Amino acid sequence: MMEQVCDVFDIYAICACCKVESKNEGKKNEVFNNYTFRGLGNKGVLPWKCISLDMKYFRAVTTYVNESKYEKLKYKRCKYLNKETKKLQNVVVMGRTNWESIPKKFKPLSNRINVILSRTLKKEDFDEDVYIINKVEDLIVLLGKLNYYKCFILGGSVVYQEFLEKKLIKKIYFTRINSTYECDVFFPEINENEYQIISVSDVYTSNNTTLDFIIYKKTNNDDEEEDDFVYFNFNKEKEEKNKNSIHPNDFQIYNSLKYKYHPEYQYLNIIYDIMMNGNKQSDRTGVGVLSKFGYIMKFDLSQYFPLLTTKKLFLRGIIEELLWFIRGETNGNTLLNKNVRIWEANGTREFLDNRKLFHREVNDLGPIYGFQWRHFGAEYTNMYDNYENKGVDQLKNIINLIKNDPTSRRILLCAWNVKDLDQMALPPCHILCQFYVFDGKLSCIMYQRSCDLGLGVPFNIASYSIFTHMIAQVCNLQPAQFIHVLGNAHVYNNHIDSLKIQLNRIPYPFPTLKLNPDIKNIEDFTISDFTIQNYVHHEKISMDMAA
Amino acid sequence: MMEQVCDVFDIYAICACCKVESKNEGKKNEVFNNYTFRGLGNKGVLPWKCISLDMKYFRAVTTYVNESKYEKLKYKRCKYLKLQNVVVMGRTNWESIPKKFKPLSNRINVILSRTLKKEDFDEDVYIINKVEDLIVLLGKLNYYKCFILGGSVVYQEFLEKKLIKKIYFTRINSTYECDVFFPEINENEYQIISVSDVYTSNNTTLDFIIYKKTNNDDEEEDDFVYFNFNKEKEEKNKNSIHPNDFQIYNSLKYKYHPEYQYLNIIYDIMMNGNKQSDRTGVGVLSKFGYIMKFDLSQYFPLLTTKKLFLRGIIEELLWFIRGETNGNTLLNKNVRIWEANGTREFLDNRKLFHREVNDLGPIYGFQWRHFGAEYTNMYDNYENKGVDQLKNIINLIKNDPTSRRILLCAWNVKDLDQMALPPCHILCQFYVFDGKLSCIMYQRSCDLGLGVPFNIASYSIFTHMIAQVCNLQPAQFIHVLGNAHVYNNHIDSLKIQLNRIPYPFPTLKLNPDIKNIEDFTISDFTIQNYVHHEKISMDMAA
Ligand SMILES: NC(=O)C1=CN([C@@H]2O[C@H](COP(=O)(O)OP(=O)(O)OC[C@H]3O[C@@H](n4cnc5c(N)ncnc54)[C@H](OP(=O)(O)O)[C@@H]3O)[C@@H](O)[C@H]2O)C=CC1
Ligand SMILES: NC(=O)C1=CN([C@@H]2O[C@H](COP(=O)(O)OP(=O)(O)OC[C@H]3O[C@@H](n4cnc5c(N)ncnc54)[C@H](OP(=O)(O)O)[C@@H]3O)[C@@H](O)[C@H]2O)C=CC1
Ligand SMILES: O=c1ccn([C@H]2C[C@H](O)[C@@H](COP(=O)(O)O)O2)c(=O)[nH]1
Ligand SMILES: O=c1ccn([C@H]2C[C@H](O)[C@@H](COP(=O)(O)O)O2)c(=O)[nH]1
Ligand SMILES: CCc1nc(N)nc(N)c1-c1ccc(Cl)cc1
Ligand SMILES: CCc1nc(N)nc(N)c1-c1ccc(Cl)cc1
Repeated sequence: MMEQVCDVFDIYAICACCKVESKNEGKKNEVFNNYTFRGLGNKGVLPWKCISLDMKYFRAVTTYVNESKYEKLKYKRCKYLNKETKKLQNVVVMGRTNWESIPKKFKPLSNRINVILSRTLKKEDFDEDVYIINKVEDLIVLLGKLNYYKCFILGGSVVYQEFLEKKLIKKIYFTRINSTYECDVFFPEINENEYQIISVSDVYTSNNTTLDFIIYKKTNNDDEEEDDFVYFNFNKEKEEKNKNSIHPNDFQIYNSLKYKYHPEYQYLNIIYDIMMNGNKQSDRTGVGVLSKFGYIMKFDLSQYFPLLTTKKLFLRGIIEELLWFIRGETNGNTLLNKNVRIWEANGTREFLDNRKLFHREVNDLGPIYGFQWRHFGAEYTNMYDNYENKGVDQLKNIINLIKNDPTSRRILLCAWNVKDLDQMALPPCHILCQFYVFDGKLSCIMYQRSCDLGLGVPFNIASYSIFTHMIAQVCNLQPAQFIHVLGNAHVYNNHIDSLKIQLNRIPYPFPTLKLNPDIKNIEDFTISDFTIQNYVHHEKISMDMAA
Repeated sequence: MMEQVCDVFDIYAICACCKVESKNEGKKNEVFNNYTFRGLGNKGVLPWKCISLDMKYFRAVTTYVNESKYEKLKYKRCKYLKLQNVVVMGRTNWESIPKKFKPLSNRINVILSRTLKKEDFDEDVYIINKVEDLIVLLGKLNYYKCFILGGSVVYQEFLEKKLIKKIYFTRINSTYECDVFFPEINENEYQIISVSDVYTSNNTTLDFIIYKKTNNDDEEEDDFVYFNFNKEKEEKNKNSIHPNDFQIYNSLKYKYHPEYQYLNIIYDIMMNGNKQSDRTGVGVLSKFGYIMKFDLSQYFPLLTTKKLFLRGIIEELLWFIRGETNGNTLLNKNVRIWEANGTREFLDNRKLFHREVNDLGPIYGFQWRHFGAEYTNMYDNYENKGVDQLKNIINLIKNDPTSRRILLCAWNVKDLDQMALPPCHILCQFYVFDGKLSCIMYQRSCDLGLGVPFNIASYSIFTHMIAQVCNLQPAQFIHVLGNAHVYNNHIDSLKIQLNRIPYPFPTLKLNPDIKNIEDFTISDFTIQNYVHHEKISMDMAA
């Protein structure tokens, strides 16, 4: 073989990039890609004030060392140099401009061997314990003479540019700051053919912005308790049911990722599990699906708003549906007048007649969600009736229980009214919501009996995450977790090709949801009280590509 | 000497033991322990006809080899004195193996004996005269691992001479006639390191456990550490629960036994649960949202780390099916599950001043058979009133098996205040695929210590019942927990329970003649081969 310099001396690059203030030349239908995150700095300093989580991450990565692994690292390097043979520390290299941006109390960077690249400055110009080098090659010379774990290139742009340039980077620890700031310096555009993403972290919120961490890798080129594992799997199937009908070769990017910790993967992995292990069934006359039974997803609303990023989604419609529910409405015309067609097909003359609702007016969806939420138990008449003080106002009741009896285990909202089922345009999919309160934080579990993974679920996750935010707010609580329990989870065969494409896309840090803070009652929300900020997503996809 | 013979030459023991019958009692024991499983053979052959899974397991283990790991041992071995494994058995044992299957293929067969014509068999079939002579035969061969296949006499000698590093023990959870037994294993000398998943093979459940002698690439490895840079150092309640008390639990490497889905939740709630003085002043540790799945086709999930009785919960189930709400019916059968919820004082505090004692209101049974009807009293005739959900789900399962609307719901929002108390088991949803029925039950409130164990058994039984009257085979029972909690008063008992190793699960047998959900009677249910640890009082309050 022919050892590569970056491999022998373990040279890595670590950075943090925000989005750049681009000029809206006429289309807000912005096209997003990895290059969306490229802002490095502005006016000699970072573009942002303080994002402490990234600092913590930066410090942890650049200071972490594994002494037990060094003995191996040393041998490799000496062998490479043909020179067969104080806590261990990592080396950090940075441009002069980067060095000058660091506050005096933080330089030199603690527990790290600091190296600075410069031409205009010499060792005499520095009081600190640091190594000065005037050219990339000197670093390689220095590294061959030092005892260190790993080497991290900290920037700036010029420094990144030349290192990536000479392919002296083994991996790029890239922090994606999902917010926009003014920038004058940028990270070099990464050659998609020279570097591939191999891992994505969980998403977090720090100093009013979400962010995640991804890793780019450079293109290709007791043991007795380990056998017990092999024995215990003596009775496993070599393959997966639909493997031959799906072909893993199609999920190259998806399978090539080592660490998939981004929350969106809970959704993506379920899609994958169903495609590979789902049972073939025939739900509605003709149409076919792949199905599984029993899944659970958890989204941390305090850290992000889980709006899928591997495809484009709009929320105006589902928000109006939600306000429609809250108003206790069952009149489909209200949504149609706002150009929301979610329920249009379930309210036609033909659809109603086939549900045996011959005496139901067009678009009168019957005692569905809204009616059940505000009047469960009342006798449904028509969509124009005034059901004031009729039935059980569940909504009002759960809000009251959350405010005065937070530890109660009976805080549930249920739409599955067994008596009214046949009067509904169709039985509800979202059976119930149960709330949980701890230390001023509100969590919600929603049980879905039937789940269309390809089309519905994406919207369903958003609907209830927003609802949890709304309920938390009017009860003076902070949103915590939104827990989605899936009963019959299916993938329509018509969606397969589209989901294959989606599964090979890498998620972007999630966006955030902002609610007008003045709203103190669940019934006072209007469409303009909701704001989805920093939504970065891939190209929209039609689940079924029929034409 | 830091390590001895067994560790040096890697000598393992592999066996399969069934339970033994006694001319004293039938199939019901009083006390159970690891020695419960000790049946090795009967009249020169195995106690049982055929258990193909154990045969498959035995074969897979005795033949498996990892050549890229050999020299690691070879080095250590010599530094003391197609790669295959070595198998040692007694003559009597060798005599039982059939001709066509003898000698054991792909393995180095050795026969410990005293009177064997070493010239009557090929040289590929080694023979030793004494236990301590095997160490000599190993120092000359190229083998990966050495497996002692018995028999009883052989095991005994090897165990006494402490030449056993590990014991791959198959627990056959059924009884047979035996005349030979496995030597009682000294717990002080050996400890269970791993327990597999539970299986059913040839009409018996069994699992595999591993005994261990008490000794008393990197690229993405660092990346793993970086992604955990924000993870909490210690566990929320470490100090209060003290993980050191769970030595056995923590000492187990592989915990694949289904009972661990339950046990792990207990552990997770203890270690990470949120302290909440929820109700009555009584404290609890709570978490939100868990899911357990049990394979009813392979076993009945009746907890074995403690003793559980089922007559009570079966009668409750039949009571639900009859659509009853009369607490007295149960009390007169000494089923007191609902007694506290039906007293004058409890009803009055529920504001049910006009409700008769033990008249629980429109609860489970009423909703199951009459959802929507107007509840009057527990004695009224409700025939043809309200929606009969039970009848409907059964018809849906039979006539429209792929329906995604097969739900049985007890949470009738309109009747909640009229019930002695709102249902904990909100609903059941069914799934039918390839002649198999699965069930999901969503529980809003879960008392991990007392309730959940019974809840699991209760709905597993119900799944079997529905499946049978629909001519389907039961598949999975899926348990979804909402507010999952451990009462503080149960903590010490659960600590004890968490350190007990599960036994292979029992099986449930229903009278096969019952084909209508309403025709079941208490005598139609039987639990078989229930092996369990001694009962535990969750509330140790004397
Ligand atoms: N968010 C993030 O992850 C990062 C943000 N930044 C930001 O970007 C800005 C700095 O980036 P940038 O302007 O490109 O400056 P750099 O930090 O990259 O420094 C460039 C300078 O360093 C020296 N240098 C670089 N290469 C060599 C070489 N081969 N030989 C000798 N000397 C060399 C020279 O200094 P000299 O003049 O002495 O000759 C040169 O002018 C700051 O605003 C900073 O806050 C930077 C890195 C990461
Ligand atoms: N379920 C399971 O996992 C197992 C079941 N079994 C069952 O148990 C029965 C066999 O056990 P068992 O009756 O004890 O007979 P064994 O298989 O243990 O063989 C005993 C005989 O082997 C030779 N032998 C054993 N130890 C020594 C020694 N130290 N030195 C010299 N020779 C030795 C002697 O034969 P010789 O007469 O030539 O002197 C001795 O009489 C069978 O019915 C079999 O099916 C056995 C093992 C495992
Ligand atoms: O909010 C919703 C509403 C519907 N569906 C899907 C699930 C099923 O694919 C179909 C409804 O069919 P039934 O389960 O009612 O048969 O719509 C969702 O995923 N989310
Ligand atoms: O079948 C049952 C019935 C009750 N409980 C428990 C859960 C709660 O600890 C208590 C009911 O109290 P509330 O959740 O209603 O407050 O009983 C179970 O675990 N299983
Ligand atoms: C804490 C910011 C930060 N986060 C990440 N992920 N990478 C980096 N390279 C830096 C960084 C930028 C400039 C200097 Cl001068 C030092 C470090
Ligand atoms: C397949 C039975 C089996 N299963 C297990 N788990 N262990 C064993 N030691 C044997 C066994 C019994 C008698 C002979 Cl002669 C050979 C092997």
